[PDB]
Amino acid sequence: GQLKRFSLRELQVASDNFSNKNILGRGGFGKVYKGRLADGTLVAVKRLKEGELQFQTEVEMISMAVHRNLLRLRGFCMTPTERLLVYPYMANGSVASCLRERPESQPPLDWPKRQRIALGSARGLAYLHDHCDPKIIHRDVKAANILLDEEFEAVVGDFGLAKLMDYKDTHVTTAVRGTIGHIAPEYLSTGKSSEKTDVFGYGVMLLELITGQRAFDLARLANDDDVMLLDWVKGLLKEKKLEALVDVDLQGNYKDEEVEQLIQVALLCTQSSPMERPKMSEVVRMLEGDGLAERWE
Ligand SMILES: Nc1ncnc2c1ncn2[C@@H]1O[C@H](COP(=O)(O)OP(=O)(O)NP(=O)(O)O)[C@@H](O)[C@H]1O
Repeated sequence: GQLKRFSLRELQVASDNFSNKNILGRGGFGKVYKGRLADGTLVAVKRLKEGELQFQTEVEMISMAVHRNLLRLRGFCMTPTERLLVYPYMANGSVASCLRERPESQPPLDWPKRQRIALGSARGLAYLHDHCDPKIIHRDVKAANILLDEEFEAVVGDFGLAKLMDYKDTHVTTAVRGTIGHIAPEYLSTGKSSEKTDVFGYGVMLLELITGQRAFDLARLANDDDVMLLDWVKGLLKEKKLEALVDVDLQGNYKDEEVEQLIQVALLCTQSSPMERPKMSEVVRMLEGDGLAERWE
């Protein structure tokens, strides 16, 4: 059949009565917990703690959107109290973590793994926008929200802010949330989200993969550096040298032209004009080889 009906308790224990040394982090609608299941499976679970109904959309999503580069929901928990969402635990955690951390001294993401990540994730997003009945606007595209499987393939996760369109091509009016780093200018400006605001987010996601930096960082301010990742990088055209901009942890890897390629893509996706941004399928194409050299003026 599919779609697992769970009973709070039989997942309090799976989370070892939940809290404490089981917190992968404070989520968007509560907290994320790593538990097991009776048979064996590592799951991560979302717990809610106090309008919304944001829950029921994340639940019947499964029934409208499935794809190997999209986190598949394992199951949920209702209860006339608070509610829960259970996704597979992801072997290698977020792209954020793998860049932001790591533990003891675990290794960094090499450049070709970063290229795969950009590709799969765009593939997952392209599918959301183009091959789903109501189109699905994700609304939280960022490195923290791209998860990695055991083979380090990207899966797009956390569908907390996802919206179902229809409403033709444009527009989904709804209040601005997420963090400052990944919000499109028109979005904050006009309170409207759309596929092109995902594109912007995805293009900032790439800047993170390439630089290793957060999108909005006071530590850069602590210097004479831009608080805004995009701004910082555009310290490219001027001050020559990727080198300084490219993630220090890479040294060994990448060929100049490799990175320049991804950057152009990131740049194309974060243009202030939504109309000139690529569609994600165009993005995939370019990651796939088709039509980047001329995409710009
Ligand atoms: N299925 C999963 N497997 C492994 N780790 C997960 C899973 N789901 C979420 N996480 C982790 O939960 C931690 C918190 O992420 P999350 O709280 O969902 O993002 P967020 O709070 O909404 N945005 P941000 O503040 O930028 O982290 C992350 O560091 C993820 O690594």
